[PDB]
This record gives sequence, structure tokens and C-alpha cells, in this order.
Amino acid sequence: MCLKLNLLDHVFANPFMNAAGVLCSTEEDLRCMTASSSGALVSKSCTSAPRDGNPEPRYMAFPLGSINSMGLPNLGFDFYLKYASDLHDYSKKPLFLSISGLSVEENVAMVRRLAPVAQEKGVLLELNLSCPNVPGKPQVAYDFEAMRTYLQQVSLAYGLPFGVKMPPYFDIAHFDTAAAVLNEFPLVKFVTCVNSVGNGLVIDAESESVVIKPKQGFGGLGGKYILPTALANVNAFYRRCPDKLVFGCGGVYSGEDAFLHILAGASMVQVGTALQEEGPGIFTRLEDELLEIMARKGYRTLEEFRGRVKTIE
Amino acid sequence: MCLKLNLLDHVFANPFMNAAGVLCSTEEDLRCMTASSSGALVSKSCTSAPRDGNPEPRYMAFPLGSINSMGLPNLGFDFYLKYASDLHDYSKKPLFLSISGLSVEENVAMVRRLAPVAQEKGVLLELNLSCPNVPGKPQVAYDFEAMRTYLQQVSLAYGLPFGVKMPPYFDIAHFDTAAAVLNEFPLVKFVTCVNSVGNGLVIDAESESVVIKPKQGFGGLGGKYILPTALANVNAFYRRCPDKLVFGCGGVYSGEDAFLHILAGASMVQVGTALQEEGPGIFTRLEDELLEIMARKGYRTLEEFRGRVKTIE
Ligand SMILES: Cc1cc2nc3c(=O)[nH]c(=O)nc-3n(C[C@H](O)[C@H](O)[C@H](O)COP(=O)(O)O)c2cc1C
Ligand SMILES: Cc1cc2nc3c(=O)[nH]c(=O)nc-3n(C[C@H](O)[C@H](O)[C@H](O)COP(=O)(O)O)c2cc1C
Ligand SMILES: O=C(O)c1[nH]c(=O)[nH]c(=O)c1Cl
Ligand SMILES: O=C(O)c1[nH]c(=O)[nH]c(=O)c1Cl
Repeated sequence: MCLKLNLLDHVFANPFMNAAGVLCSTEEDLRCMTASSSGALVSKSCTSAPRDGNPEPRYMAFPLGSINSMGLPNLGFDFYLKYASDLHDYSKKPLFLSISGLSVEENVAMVRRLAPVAQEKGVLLELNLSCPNVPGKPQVAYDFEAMRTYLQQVSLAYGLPFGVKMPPYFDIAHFDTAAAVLNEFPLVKFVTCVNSVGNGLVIDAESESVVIKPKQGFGGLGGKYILPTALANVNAFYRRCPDKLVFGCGGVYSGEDAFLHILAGASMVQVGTALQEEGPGIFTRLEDELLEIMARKGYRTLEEFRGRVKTIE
Repeated sequence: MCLKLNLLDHVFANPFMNAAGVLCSTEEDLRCMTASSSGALVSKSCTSAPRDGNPEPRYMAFPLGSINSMGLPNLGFDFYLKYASDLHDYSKKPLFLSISGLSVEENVAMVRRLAPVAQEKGVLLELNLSCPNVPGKPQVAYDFEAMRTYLQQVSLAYGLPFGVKMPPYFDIAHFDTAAAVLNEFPLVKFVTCVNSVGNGLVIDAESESVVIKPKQGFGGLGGKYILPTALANVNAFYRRCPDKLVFGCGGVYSGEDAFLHILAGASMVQVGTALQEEGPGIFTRLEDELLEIMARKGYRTLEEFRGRVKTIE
């Protein structure tokens, strides 16, 4: 029985990795994720220049999940590029680098510099088209013309296989249109579904207050709140992008939740809120728990059940 | 201390009502909702002609909420209009009638016949712009040009105060645009936030199967999954539509959940999934619970705290 995968010309011990943004902003965080049992890791979404992000409190967690408006705090592209070029031990596991420029121009400037490092070292680009937490900057992937422009310009400037981090959609016509946009771009080899469910609002009854300071308390939701939304978008894109990989993200706390993602079509399975709350020991637990489910069902590999969710009638 | 309030030139005993679609399809249902301790009721969204709806199983509930793809099954507008005109006891509580035509023309046809009964009896119109479950008919209010056309045509045909059932939005630009569209129409006097979070997907691990039959398992989500999204929308619209009422719907299971909706800005509070699961006895419990929270905090009235959610700095 086996959790190994081979995709995008890399080998993975298992499908689990962090979700972008969680346990991946500093050199310390990246070494920690590397030292963990995860199959891979992804760096914090970066901008050309360092950012402090939004004021605190900007993340909070609860039984059912998390709310965040971090504001894209990061050490800047130069640092994550250096990590990829000089510091990361690729003998341990594959590295993804998340880029989240605030304009098409900033993304193109970054990917131009990334390309030689991707060629040399095999770092993989995840292009973030879904941040929901920087004031005055709606999600790029909710404007399909903007999305197309970003992908055209990035494809042209980068010229190498990459993937995209997508927001959740909630309308079949939006699935149809977004997947069709993506399918215009052959270099988009993977689609990560989903970013946080945007602009929710958690309120504390005792204090009568919102629980995060930025944006009058509005922030992206993760965790148990979003699992069926996540599974829906995984499956929607799995069905609509038969020539691409889909990576699942949203609501993973157990091997069973990972199993659902995989049934829905996920290749890699990313872990955000639960990893933030539990720490990197979660990866051994998720591995054991997925293996257990597979043993009980007689499944020997992930491809025996990936995308094999049954519909009724 | 009593929870009674006045809104829309009607008196209500308390702010509680069913969510449209739940316990409101048949004469029996509507008599039961009338007999309950809810402050008001709303009928099942109706079409000009009767509809059987989508195939079964089409609703399923779980500890964290529900998924449904009912497909607008209803007895037909003639039945709901006759209920409003001839059967409902207005001495017990106000009645809202929900219309959900599948085209602008269908909605106009219904509201032209509703108008005289609204003038005579005081039944209130809730225009449903957010059904996520009829194949090929995406949510009207996710197309702002379409939403504008519907609201121009209904306002012209109806000529009387009405309200609108909105989908959840997840992007600040969408809140800004949607509220500005609503604010173009002075006859829109209430905004109900939210309909189900569209097109989620629940999968059962043991069977490896989706749990509802229509649309390959995709359906709208209600219940605990959606409370922070519902609160966000209620507050977003409460902030942006200062001359309209906001009715809250989504994730209400307790008096505390109702207290948060009201803090976010809700005037009425609708109960879907929890009502479907618990039955109409839920209304006495919610009232007892909300009163108890009010007492412990020293609130005498709902107005003292409606919309008075605190932000940080
Ligand atoms: C603290 C925090 C930071 C995040 N930062 C990023 C990020 O930099 N880039 C990104 O694509 N998504 C980011 N996300 C979104 C997560 O990658 C993930 O898509 C989302 O939390 C849903 O997964 P979950 O339910 O496991 O939390 C962040 C989430 C959290 C909670
Ligand atoms: C079985 C079912 C039927 C529904 N039918 C309607 C409907 O006819 N019209 C409508 O506007 N909303 C309908 N909804 C949405 C609910 O009114 C409500 O907006 C949603 O369920 C979220 O509230 P909740 O979290 O309390 O369930 C329906 C929901 C369910 C569960
Ligand atoms: O605020 C963040 O930093 C953040 N938070 C999110 O939930 N998703 C994102 O893509 C980002 Cl970039
Ligand atoms: O499928 C339904 O009938 C239904 N279900 C919902 O969750 N919202 C609606 O507006 C409708 Cl009309």
C-alpha cells in the first residue's frame, strides 16, 4: 500500500503539503515544513518587495475553522527566490513557490527572474489569482478578462509549466467560464482549488465585536466551514480540465477529508487551517489515517480511486 | 420584556420566521408555520405553473448543515396567491410570498396578479434572485445587468414595496456593485441575505458517492457551514443600504446565532436548515434564548443593538 505519486516530472512520497501561507513565510518555517513528513511544501505568496501585512489581530481560529486578513505579509521575492536557488534541499521533497503580485506587471517581473531557477532546480510556480484580503484589490480570478490577461502575460514571460491558485466559485456558469479560461493555456498544468472563502465575518457574542482588525472584520474563511465548497470546486475543475492536474485545498483535518478530496479528483492535498492549528505533526497523522481508509477498502494506490466519486443514477 | 417590532407597516411579535422553502410548500405546511410561535412566515418560492422539482434524494442534512438541490418544486403561483388572498389568517402574523420565476417575463406576470392581493391583504413580496439549483438557470443576482432588468421590470409591474432574496457574495467589489444596483430601486424596502451557498458538494466516504441525485451531487449549502458568510453579507448590505431593511438568513440554530445576525444589522431573522431539522418548536426555543442573552446584557429592545457590531480600532 502506497501514497507515492509522480507528477509534473517530480516524485512525491505522499500527496500532503501545506497550503500557501501556512508555516512557510520564514527560512525557519520552510526548514520546518521540509523536516516534516509532508510530500511537498509551498512558500508564502510573495510580492516583489517585502510586506508587513495588515494590522493584528489578523488571524483567528475556532472549532469550525479560521478567518484571516493577513494582508500578504512576506519577506519579498528576493528571499523566496534565494531559498529556492540556494537553500532548499530538493533531496528531501519538491518545492513550490507562490507568487502573488498586486498587478500583472509585478507578476511578470517576478516570473522572469524565477524562470532560470525553475529550469536549474525544478522549483514549481503556483500563481496566486485569488487573494481576498488586500483592500481595493478584488480577486483577480473573479474578473475573467483580468484572469486571461494575467495568464497570457505570465505564460509569455515564464514559458514553463506552472499552476494557479483559484478562489472558490458558487455558480455552474462560473465553473464553466473559469475552466474554459484555464484550458486556453497549455502551460497551466495544475489548478489548486481552493483559496479561502472570501470576506466572511466572525462576530464574538460576548464582546459584540468582530475578531480581526483589518477590513472591519471581514476576512477569508478556512477549515470545516469550507469542505463541501472545496470538494465542489475540486470536482468541477477535475471534470472540466481533463488535461490538467487539480490540487485540493480546503477543510482537510483528517485522512477521511483527504480521501474525499482525492475521490473528487485531487492529486496533491494541501492543509491550511488544520496545519496552522495542529502543527506539522499533522502530516504523519493524515498519512496513517488515509492509509487506514485505503486498507479497509482494498485500495493499494491513489490512482485506484482518484476522481472516482460516484454520482446517483 | 417582549420581542415585538414594527416593520414595513406591519407588526411582528418577534423577529423570527422560516426561511423560504422550509416548512412552507403546502397548505398544511403554511397552517403549521402560522400555528407556530414565529413572528412571520414566507411561502415556498413559486413559479407560474406547478413544478415537481428535481429527482430524489434532493435534500440531505448533517451535523454541520444541509445540501439541497430541490429544483423549485412548488404548487404553483395560483395556489400561493389563493393562500394569501383567502386562507391566511393575518390576525396571527404577517405573510411574505416568495416568487421565483425562471425569466423576467414570468416574474412580471406573477407580480401583476399579486399586486391587488398585496393592496387588499398586505401580503409582502420577497423576490427570489438567487436560486442555485435549476439546471441552466444561474443565480440572477450574480449577473448584475440581469438583476437590474429584473428589478426595473418588477418595480414597474408591481408598483408596491417589496424585498429581494440575495445570494451570498464573497468579494468587496461585488458587495459595492450589488448594493448600488439595489439602491437604484426605492420600492426595494428589504434585502434578505442569504440564500444557500451555491453549488457545494457533499461526498460520503463509505459509499464513495455524492449524497444528492441532481446535478451530479452539486447543491446549495445551509446551516453551520454558512454562518460567517451570512453575517458578512447581512452586515455588508446593512452598511451599504442605509434606507432599506436587511433580513438575516443563514446558520441560525440558537438565540445566540440570532443575536449575532441582529448585531450585524438584521431586522428579521429567518431559520432554514435548523427548522427543517428540529421542527417548528424551534421558534419558542430561539425566542427564549434571545431573550435570555438580552437580559444578561441589559438590552431591553432589539433596536438598542441592531447593527451595533463593534470593529477593532
Ligand atoms: C494564515 C493564512 C494565510 C494564507 N496565506 C495564503 C497565501 O499566502 N497564499 C495563498 O494562496 N493562500 C493563502 N491562504 C489560503 C490557504 O492557502 C487555503 O487556500 C485556505 O486557508 C483554505 O484551506 P484550509 O481550509 O485548509 O484552511 C492562507 C490562509 C491562512 C489561514
Ligand atoms: C430544502 C430547502 C429549500 C429551500 N427553498 C428555497 C426557496 O424556495 N426559496 C428561497 O429563497 N430559498 C430557499 N432555500 C434557502 C433558504 O431559504 C435559506 O436561504 C438557506 O437555507 C440558508 O439558511 P439556513 O442556513 O438557515 O438553512 C431553501 C433551503 C432549503 C434547505
Ligand atoms: O492575506 C493573505 O496573506 C492571504 N490570505 C488568504 O486567505 N489567501 C491569500 O491568498 C492570501 Cl495572499
Ligand atoms: O432548489 C430550491 O428549490 C431552492 N433551494 C435553495 O437553496 N434556494 C432556492 O432559492 C431554491 Cl428555489
